[PDB]
Amino acid sequence: RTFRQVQSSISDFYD
Amino acid sequence: RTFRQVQSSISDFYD
Amino acid sequence: VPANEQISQLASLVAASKYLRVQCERSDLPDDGTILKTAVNVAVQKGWDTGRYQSLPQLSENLYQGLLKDGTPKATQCSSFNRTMTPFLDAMRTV
Amino acid sequence: VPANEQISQLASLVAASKYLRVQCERSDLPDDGTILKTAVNVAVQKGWDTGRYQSLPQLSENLYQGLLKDGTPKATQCSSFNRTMTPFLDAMRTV
Repeated sequence: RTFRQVQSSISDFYD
Repeated sequence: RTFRQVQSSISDFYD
Repeated sequence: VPANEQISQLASLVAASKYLRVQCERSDLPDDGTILKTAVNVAVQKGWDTGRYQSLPQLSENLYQGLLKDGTPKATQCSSFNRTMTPFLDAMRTV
Repeated sequence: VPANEQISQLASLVAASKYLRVQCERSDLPDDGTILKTAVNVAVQKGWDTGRYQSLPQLSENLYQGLLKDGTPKATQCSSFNRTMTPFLDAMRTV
């Protein structure tokens, strides 16, 4: 699950 | 050829 | 810049933007009405008579369906539109 | 916001932008170096120490290859990234 990892990380960033 | 028609028209527009 | 070509052109921009939204998954692009609004705003920026744009919505939707059965692959249509559509899509950002 | 997570996050933005460029045919997006520049600019906007970003380029490229063999379809990854990436891609516009 690279995508889930990556989409999660992007989410983190945009807080 | 809708695409060619459409890409052409877009080209026209942006002059 | 004759009215009927004004309409072909604008409808092409509308149809390609919908193509982007749906075929290329440009989930950042808005609904068909905002897309039509932009095109109209854009013709006004050019001082064009938008009172003649009766057929525009329908031609747009007709060009969109033409694109879906055009047989040029989607990867290709998307590379093309993603690049040429940028000023229009910037326009959409303020509506 | 610890350095290693700063790197995961930025590399995720870099990898997703490359994914956009190539898998989603975002032909409007620039080269990998400008993409890296943006991420670095973005960490600076946050007052982050970019002197610790040695691994960033490689992790980015490693996350990109992970995405290509991730098995989530492309239609899905593209809908997701096209929507979440918008502020980053706006950032790229000035570099």
